[PDB]
Amino acid sequence: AQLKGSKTEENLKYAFAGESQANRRYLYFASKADVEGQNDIAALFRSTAEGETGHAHGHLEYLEAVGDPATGLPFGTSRQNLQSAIAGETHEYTDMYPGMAKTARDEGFEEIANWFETLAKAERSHANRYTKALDGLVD
Amino acid sequence: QLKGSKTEENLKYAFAGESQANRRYLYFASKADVEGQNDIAALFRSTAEGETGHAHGHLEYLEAVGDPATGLPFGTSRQNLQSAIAGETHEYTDMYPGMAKTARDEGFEEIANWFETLAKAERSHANRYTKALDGLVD
Ligand SMILES: [Mn+2]
Ligand SMILES: [Mn+2]
Ligand SMILES: [Mn+2]
Ligand SMILES: [Mn+2]
Repeated sequence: AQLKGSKTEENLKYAFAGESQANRRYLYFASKADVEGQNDIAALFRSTAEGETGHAHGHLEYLEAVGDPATGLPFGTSRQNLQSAIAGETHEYTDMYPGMAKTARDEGFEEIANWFETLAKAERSHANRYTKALDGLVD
Repeated sequence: QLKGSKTEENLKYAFAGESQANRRYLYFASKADVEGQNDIAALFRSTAEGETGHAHGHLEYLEAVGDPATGLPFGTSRQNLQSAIAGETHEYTDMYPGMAKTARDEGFEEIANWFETLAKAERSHANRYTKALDGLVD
């Protein structure tokens, strides 16, 4: 009866990840079609992407029962949502992207290493800006 | 070279995380919207545009090794439609039906019906992309 700990919980998280990536992929594909002059194709990728947004947000709604897939924290309210966003961003900029940059440099992918470092700096900016917003929140 | 490297796996993982971050932030924006937290909502939306740029940059690197969802070549509209159809096909023949069955076996009847609704949607998407590919003049 409890979603927490079930296979269904893991399935919702996986499906949420897949839906999220589908929207991003289809918008990338729309941009390619845009440049090529395939305007009907581009419009279809965009329309389909809107479906994937609906699917992802439906998955997230069920996952309110168990926590944010990125952090395990409760979500729903702006206060909660900001806290979760800050935790997630903090992980990305302190641990994830610097680690990925190091691995890339070690493997000989200097440009991709620099890309990962650019992104570490960007997530730090996002984390700081969300923390400012959380301090300014009136609820 | 990127294929088989740790860096390939990291780009895939980071692409998945950026994708989710955008979806989560827009979900959070809609919550803020209803609460009247309009400045908050705007910030979630602006941040979400950042995460689009991040994800799309990851994908550009992955053009060298294949679509993270399917393993297939992507780039041209023809390739992109082919990869989309393959992914959608996986979703409606395997992924969502399998998830529905598990949900039903665990007693989550509403979540099972949600997964079935989605299987049906992804089948519709597949069929519509196939129709577009049949019409593609390139
Ligand atoms: Mn979908
Ligand atoms: Mn960010
Ligand atoms: Mn990002
Ligand atoms: Mn679909």
